Amino acid sequence: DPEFVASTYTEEEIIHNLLFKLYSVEQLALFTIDQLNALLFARGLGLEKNKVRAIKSLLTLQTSYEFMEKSQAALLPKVSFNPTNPLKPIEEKEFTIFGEIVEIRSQVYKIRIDKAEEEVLPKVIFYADVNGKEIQLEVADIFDKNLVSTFVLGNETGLKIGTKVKSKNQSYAIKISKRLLGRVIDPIGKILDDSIATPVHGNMYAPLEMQHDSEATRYVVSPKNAILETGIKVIDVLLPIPKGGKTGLLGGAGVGKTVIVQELINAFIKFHDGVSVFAGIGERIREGHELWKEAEALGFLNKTAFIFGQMNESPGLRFRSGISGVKVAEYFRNNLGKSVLLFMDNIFRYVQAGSEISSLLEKTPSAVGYQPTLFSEMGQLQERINSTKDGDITSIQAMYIPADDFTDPAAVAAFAHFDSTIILSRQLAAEGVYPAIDPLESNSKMLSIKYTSREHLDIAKKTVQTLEKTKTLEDIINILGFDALSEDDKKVVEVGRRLKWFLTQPFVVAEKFSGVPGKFVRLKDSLKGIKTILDGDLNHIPVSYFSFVGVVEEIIEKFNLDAKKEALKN
Amino acid sequence: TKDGDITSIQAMYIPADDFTDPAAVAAFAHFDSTIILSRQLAAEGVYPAIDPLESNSKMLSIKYTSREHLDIAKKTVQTLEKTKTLEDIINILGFDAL
Amino acid sequence: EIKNLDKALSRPERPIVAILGGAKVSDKIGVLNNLLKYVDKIIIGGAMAYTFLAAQGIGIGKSLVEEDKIDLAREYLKNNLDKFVLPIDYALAKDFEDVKPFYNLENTLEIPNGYMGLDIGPKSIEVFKKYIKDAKTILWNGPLGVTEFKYFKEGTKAIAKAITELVYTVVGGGDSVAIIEELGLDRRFSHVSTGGGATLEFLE
Amino acid sequence: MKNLKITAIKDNLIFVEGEHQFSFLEIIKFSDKVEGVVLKANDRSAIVAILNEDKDLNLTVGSLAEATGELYKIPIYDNYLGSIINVLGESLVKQYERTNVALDKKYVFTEAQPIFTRSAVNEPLVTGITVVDGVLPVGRGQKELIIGDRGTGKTAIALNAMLAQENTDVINIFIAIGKKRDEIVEIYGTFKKHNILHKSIIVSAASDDAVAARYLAPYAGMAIAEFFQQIGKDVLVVMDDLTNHADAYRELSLLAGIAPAREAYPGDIFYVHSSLLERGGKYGPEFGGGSITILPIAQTLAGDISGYIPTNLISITDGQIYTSAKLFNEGTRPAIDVNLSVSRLGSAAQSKFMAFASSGLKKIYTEYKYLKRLSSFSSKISNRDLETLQKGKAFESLIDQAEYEVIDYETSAILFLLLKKGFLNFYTEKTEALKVIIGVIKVFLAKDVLGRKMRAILVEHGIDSIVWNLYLNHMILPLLKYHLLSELQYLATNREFIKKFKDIRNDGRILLAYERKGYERGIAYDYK
Amino acid sequence: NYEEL
Amino acid sequence: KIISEEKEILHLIEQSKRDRDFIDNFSKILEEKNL
Ligand SMILES: Nc1ncnc2c1ncn2[C@@H]1O[C@H](COP(=O)(O)OP(=O)(O)OP(=O)(O)O)[C@@H](O)[C@H]1O
Ligand SMILES: Nc1ncnc2c1ncn2[C@@H]1O[C@H](COP(=O)(O)OP(=O)(O)O)[C@@H](O)[C@H]1O
Ligand SMILES: [Mg+2]
Ligand SMILES: [Mg+2]
Repeated sequence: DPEFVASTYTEEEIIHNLLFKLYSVEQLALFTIDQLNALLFARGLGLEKNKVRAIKSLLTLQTSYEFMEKSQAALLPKVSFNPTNPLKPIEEKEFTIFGEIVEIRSQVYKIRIDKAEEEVLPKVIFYADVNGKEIQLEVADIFDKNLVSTFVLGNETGLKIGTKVKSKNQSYAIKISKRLLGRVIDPIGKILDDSIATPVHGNMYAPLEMQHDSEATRYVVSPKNAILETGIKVIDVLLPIPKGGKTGLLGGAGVGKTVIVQELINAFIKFHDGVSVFAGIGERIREGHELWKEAEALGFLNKTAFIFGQMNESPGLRFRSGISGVKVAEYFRNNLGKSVLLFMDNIFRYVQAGSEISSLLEKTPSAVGYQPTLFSEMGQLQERINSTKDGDITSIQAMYIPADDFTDPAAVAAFAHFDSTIILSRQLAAEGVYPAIDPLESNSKMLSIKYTSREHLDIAKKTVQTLEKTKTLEDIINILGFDALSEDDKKVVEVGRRLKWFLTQPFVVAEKFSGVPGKFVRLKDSLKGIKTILDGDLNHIPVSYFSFVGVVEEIIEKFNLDAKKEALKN
Repeated sequence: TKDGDITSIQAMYIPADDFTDPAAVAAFAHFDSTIILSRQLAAEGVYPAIDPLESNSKMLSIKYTSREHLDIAKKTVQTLEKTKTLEDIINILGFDAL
Repeated sequence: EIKNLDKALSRPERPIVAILGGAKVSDKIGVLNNLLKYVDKIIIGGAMAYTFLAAQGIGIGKSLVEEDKIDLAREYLKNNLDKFVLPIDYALAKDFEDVKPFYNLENTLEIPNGYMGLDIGPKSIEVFKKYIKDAKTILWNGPLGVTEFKYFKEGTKAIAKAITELVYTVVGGGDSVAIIEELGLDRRFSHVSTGGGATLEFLE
Repeated sequence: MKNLKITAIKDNLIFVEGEHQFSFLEIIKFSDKVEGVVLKANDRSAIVAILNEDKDLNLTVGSLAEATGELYKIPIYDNYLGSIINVLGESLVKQYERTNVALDKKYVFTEAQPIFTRSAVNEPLVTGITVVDGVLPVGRGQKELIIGDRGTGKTAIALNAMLAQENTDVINIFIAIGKKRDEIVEIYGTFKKHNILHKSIIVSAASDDAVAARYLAPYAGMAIAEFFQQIGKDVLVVMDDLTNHADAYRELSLLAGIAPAREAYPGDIFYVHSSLLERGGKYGPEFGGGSITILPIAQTLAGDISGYIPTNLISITDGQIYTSAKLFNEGTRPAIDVNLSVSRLGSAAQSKFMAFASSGLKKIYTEYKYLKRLSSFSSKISNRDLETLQKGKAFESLIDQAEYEVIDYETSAILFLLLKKGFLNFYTEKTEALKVIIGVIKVFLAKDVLGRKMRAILVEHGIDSIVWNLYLNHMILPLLKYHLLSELQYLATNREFIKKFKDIRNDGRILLAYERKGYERGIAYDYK
Repeated sequence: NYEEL
Repeated sequence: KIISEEKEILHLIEQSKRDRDFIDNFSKILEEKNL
């Protein structure tokens, strides 16, 4: 019954389900390069410059059990995910507490309450109306029955002594739904992508409320057991990313974290067919605008929910961006049953905003002037990312380490939660190596036998050993000359050089800088290429051929073509 | 001013030999010429114990001196810096490594 | 005259690329024969392109086709396969009325039900421009889109601009001659044939 | 109209009593000329920091004052250009006369415009420094910190950036926070000498001005910059320097009674700089269509970039230019640390020709620095090592320039291409060959009419390798060869010079004729 | 050949 | 007919391996009974 099965699907749902259509190899041989490239781009496998390789990639993607499952389900009547333990919207109340500002300062305002139908609660929001603009003040300390202290969530311009304020005795709330995808907002829900401020349609949820019946419910979690596929050779081979855990992106300034973040967003939305939430904390306006524009251009904007706590906003507003992003991810998992990949940038700025709020409210600074509640706040942020029967919430968070000081209290707080650390090097980037991930310094907890095979572990261990040994021998080469090495040391050095250069990869997002098309490399292809290189099979090829390629065969083909041209030239 | 010049020569004390002291940082902003004295040089017997690798002068410009003076000063400071770098190599790895 | 249909049909300078714009698969069969044995790389646009898409197995939606020559298209692709460059993106509308177009964002090859193909989309425009850039001869014949509609003639003007901005370009179709006259596309084309059946016979 | 009265005077801070709806940083007026801002306030009292003092008015306990009810607004006047002014707009040193009818009044504490009002930064701001122009690009609308130790040449870099805008349409605003008056006067004279005075404003708050004035100076400067940007202009702003600004704010906060935080700075010391620096960028046509480029300066102590204020300023800005004292000792001018400096924008902030000219300079510099550092210990070096040493030495000789020396964007690109082709390794330690090369290229691109055409082609068109190679092999190389022979005679004896310059046209006769007729060095064609 | 693909 | 029986068997084997290796419900782990 095609009419009946199509009657349960919206037109947009059919448009999406056109992706999971099975193509026979007999048909696939008849396509052209242009159609094959369009199919690959639609399915997120990246461009291919060969015919048979493109057909093989499409067949490998199609022969996967998940793809076949989606294709088989796409020809059946719609089945609705029944939400167990959904997020309940806030309750409908009235403005029950009234008062006015009695003390002013920088970022902190005291409110005296005159007409109250109920006693004020911590963390509730007071709304003030100045020149037709609404300002939110979050409560921090309740001195007595009718006197509280508050800090601004946004801009404090226009507030003065005697400004009337009203409160519903509720914390701040934002409108969440599926319409949040493709829009850019701030932590409190103000529209940031157009001047007319077209509203977001959805229900009002309070991000500070966890809605747990009991504490024991927080222990009904499933420990991480799966590895997310990114398509990046170095990450897949050496630093597997947990699904349902946390990965930190560490480095100085300009190492290239944001490009990796954009690439991972694109790969998760296209290849993994999911929903992405971006939470910028202390996000620069120029970088936010640029990332929004490239999200629109590259085509992953309509499946991404952007929250931007800008760099110029008050510390109270900057602090809430992570919580709002976590709440959006929780809604997208619990209410809709979709796996979410949540991105955070930058965690250091979240810690700094917390320290600023602590210092403003007259609290005794901790060591190095940080807030006494540093570890508590970090845990509060990071403990809501987990993996439950409804789906997975994977987090990939970028951090800035000041002056490479890994013993800074913010970094020490962050490492307590990271499940895999990816450390970028400015020297390696300056050598032109991208994605400029340091393989020796970085490590992942998922590179064990509990999650990977024996072959993967052996390849990773041999690769790390070879890279460390060639790094040791390069100093000897530089000082005493390449002749001073032994016979085995020369082979080790050549294999290590080819391994190091084979790990570089062009991204589909980095086409703006170098103009080179990107590629998507499966885990099996990377493993086979590294296995070929480790054996010394490709030791007769100049090192310059190993840079910025996709698979092991491209180097061989390019070298063969160059040799043919050289033989023809003479 | 046009009535006359006031030339100031001032001595600044560094507490506990800490050149990041707030008073020293405040004073650094006003000196057209800065001459920094070293305790190690004085211990070695160098008098005056002026450290040219830590001092600076804004009068070393083409507006005030000749080209030859600038070149000689720059070459002198460069040679002293290179010698200071090489003294560590001499001290640790011996002299024959140079 | 003979400098294009006869003189220029003997010893073309490689690379050689030809564009055939038409709304009938069974209206240019012979042309293909003489073209495939003369020119290697060919652009195809129009309703016959949708017939080719139906032959390949891709979805077609409510687009006009020619079900008689589906097997003919399969045969012309089986023998020679790395020759033709069919478009990927297709601007679609609900009916024949020239209304604001609608696109298939994901899986641009597939044409969903309730829509018919009339003009190529921006991705097809860009890939056709890329193919045009590396070329030495241009033989335009007919509109790849639907020129008679206001909201479906961007493809023809874009490809004309691409062919004119950058090797010898000419026109070998009556419909191409009409498009040139209505749009001013004689900047690069030396002359147009407007032979109709005569052009087909000279191209056969 | 006065409704407040003074009740105490402590630490130059006035305490005012009265019933008013006080707001943060509200302006309190004590007379026609004297006014202050509110730091803390109550329902019946407030604390005020005086902006300027008047000799006639002597404030005591019991003196009356008026609460204005609005925050500070700076007025814009005709003779701001070519002048030094206060935070209150008074012309300290002026070049023209004031009409006394203000063009506009801007709020100094305006909030930065959101992300939908911005536009992508894609145009080059020409600094005039070869290494900055090529390796560390600065685009129009990008805030780029200049950070380093004392006496390393940060102010010189900023002044070079402002002097390079002599022939462009960018407006310069120089803000001095806690700087000496003689240095400001000397900078004004340098502006006057280089003919960039007619489009430059200096906002001055000397080291013995009121602390509130020093705190408000950058905000007033940025308000003037926003006034100029709102009518579609390009503005370049230099803040010298923000460490003094943070010190002034800390003094204000400690005197007021704000609880100290890390390093005794107030709790919101990051906010007052982030909100200030996020007001710069490039804007779409619907929101002014201009751009504001910011070059803040920061001082470090013994290279310690781990301080609180340097860390904040590094976190806020889009890139950092580090000045090193070790490189200053080594003889480098300017002593810019390439290995530490970063520019997130990259080739996006460069023209196409400049991007093509400087593809792999950073990698070559890094390799050369590594090799040079290890040269004191190693003994054996390969031939590739010799070529790396030659290229690195040529690059160091190329990126060295004198003070207040503006080098054109196209000249820098051409020099980079010459270096990359291997044409700049024959000379060593002389650096007069590079001097005459720069002179010849500048005169060719600035005077010759065909040179002007080539300059335009390079500016707004990205040419490919073949067209540039034709340009180099048909007009640049012959001129350089002839003038190198004519001014460096012994260069002809060099084997490398003869090898590289044996397949270029010998146009010595016509150029010697043009020298005899008196045409300046670089004019190849006078086809009028 | 078609079959080889 | 979309999914072959052989591939369904392989998927069943993989899912059983995953369920054995990582256990979510603690009532699925063998317990020794006191005697
Ligand atoms: N390109 C250059 N060539 C030669 N000398 C230079 C150059 N740039 C700066 N200098 C010199 O360096 C010295 C420092 O100049 P400048 O005022 O820029 O320093 P600064 O880093 O701002 O120092 P301060 O901490 O005193 O403000 C001066 O003597 C100046 O002449
Ligand atoms: N994969 C890559 N390929 C090329 N350039 C890159 C890549 N990743 C980062 N970059 C460079 O990094 C610069 C931007 O730095 P960014 O990504 O903001 O690093 P971070 O966020 O760690 O400071 C760009 O100019 C770009 O050239
Ligand atoms: Mg980043
Ligand atoms: Mg200075």
